Amino acid sequence: CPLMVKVLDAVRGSPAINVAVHVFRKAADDTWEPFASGKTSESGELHGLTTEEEFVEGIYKVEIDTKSYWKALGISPFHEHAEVVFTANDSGPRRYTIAALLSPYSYSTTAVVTNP
Amino acid sequence: CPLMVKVLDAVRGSPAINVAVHVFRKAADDTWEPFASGKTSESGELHGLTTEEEFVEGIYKVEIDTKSYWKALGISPFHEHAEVVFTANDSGPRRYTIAALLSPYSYSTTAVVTNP
Amino acid sequence: CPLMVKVLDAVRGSPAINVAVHVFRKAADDTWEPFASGKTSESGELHGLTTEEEFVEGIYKVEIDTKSYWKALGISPFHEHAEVVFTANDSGPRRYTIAALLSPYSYSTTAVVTNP
Amino acid sequence: CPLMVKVLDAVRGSPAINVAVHVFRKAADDTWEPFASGKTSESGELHGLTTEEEFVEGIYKVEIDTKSYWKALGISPFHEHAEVVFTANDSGPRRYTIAALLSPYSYSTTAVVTNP
Ligand SMILES: Cc1ccc(C)c(OCCCC(C)(C)C(=O)O)c1
Ligand SMILES: Cc1ccc(C)c(OCCCC(C)(C)C(=O)O)c1
Ligand code: NA
Ligand code: NA
Repeated sequence: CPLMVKVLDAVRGSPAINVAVHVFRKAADDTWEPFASGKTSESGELHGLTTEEEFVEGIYKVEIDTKSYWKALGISPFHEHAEVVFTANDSGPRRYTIAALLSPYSYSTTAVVTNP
Repeated sequence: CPLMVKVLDAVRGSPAINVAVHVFRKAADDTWEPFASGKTSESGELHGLTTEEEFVEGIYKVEIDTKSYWKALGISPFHEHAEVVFTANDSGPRRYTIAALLSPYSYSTTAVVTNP
Repeated sequence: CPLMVKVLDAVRGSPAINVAVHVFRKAADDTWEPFASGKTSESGELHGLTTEEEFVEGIYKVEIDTKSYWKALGISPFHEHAEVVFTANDSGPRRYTIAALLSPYSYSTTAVVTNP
Repeated sequence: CPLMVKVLDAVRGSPAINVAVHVFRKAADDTWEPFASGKTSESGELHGLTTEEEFVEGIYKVEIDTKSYWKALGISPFHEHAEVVFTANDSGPRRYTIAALLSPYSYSTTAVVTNP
């Protein structure tokens, strides 16, 4: 699994379950092309977005749909979503974990990048 | 001031100085139109972005050019830039402070929304 | 002002108002001795804690009574309190800002250390 | 595993490896008694601190030795350590994950609490 996303909830002290995630890759014409999407499991984790073959060099945007997550829980949050934009695989294939920690008026993100 | 941006550096323990910040407003056709921009001051702050009359309800995106910031300090960064995407809502308090805390592989953002 | 504390609320998107803050200095016998304390203002800030003459090099601990803060808002919190433990060093810049961002199961803190 | 600790590094985009962790439990006399300690693995994780039997009701302090971690990498950090202080197992046994994200002048912590 070359790209994985994990999301925690800072209000409940739990995984953030059923969070929609959309990944885009910047195209030659500088627009964002849809690349992969899915939703986090009971453990807050989203596996299986892509494959080593398809996950080529590029600029990627991981959009985490925080608003829909909070509204589904009955909360009115500040942000529309949380974005993480980065160049990937520029020095050969790596494995990326994108982690986010959510609050209604705040979020944090970090990346773990490892070499297989 | 209806909209203020403040950026801090978690590696140096300082304001993030001379960081470029672009604000966009979402247009009816869902494209992002330029709205305001500037560079953070010696205190990491960017004031004067807009006025009450110009800052109407809507979806806004604040793009912080973190990559240039780190490169100017000789640090290899992960992100292309940081985004903060939010709805401005007249019901709520009048003044928005968007704060961001920068690290090379991570970032945190929060909103401080208050009445004078 | 050589030492300032600022506290924000990630659930409400506001300053954290009326939060008790205790500062301790580490004594030669490794116990923590009271040094200064106060309550955050309506802007989430606590000024006037100490003076240049009193704030000598050493190890300090800033305790923020997060549990009382959340309970006063009717929110069930995880932590007993938040701590920030650091060395004051005269080599470095003169002014220390300790900032904390509070959620019920999480918190973030950073230091902004600058010269006037 | 009723108590686990995970630590990431925001500068390197990696697990924080070989981080010393000390856990204390508040005693009847209000002093902090040593409870368990260990260090994070190659994956940034610390398992095996305690057992369901020994991990009784109490106020616990998880001290993460961030200074020793950064100094071992040649960096002079701001904080002495990162503390997480909380009441545990007050409503029966739970499983706690304590996560931290480290930068030289900043850290973040969150907790995941689950019911077995
Ligand atoms: C303290 C903090 C700040 C910011 C973020 C994004 C955090 O993310 C959760 C990391 C979870 C992890 C370690 C990847 C895991 O579950 O194995 C944590
Ligand atoms: C601990 C932490 C984590 C993440 C962020 C974004 C933080 O914001 C900095 C707040 C600075 C403030 C209060 C807006 C000011 O200087 O006026 C703080
Ligand atoms: Na290349
Ligand atoms: Na009980």
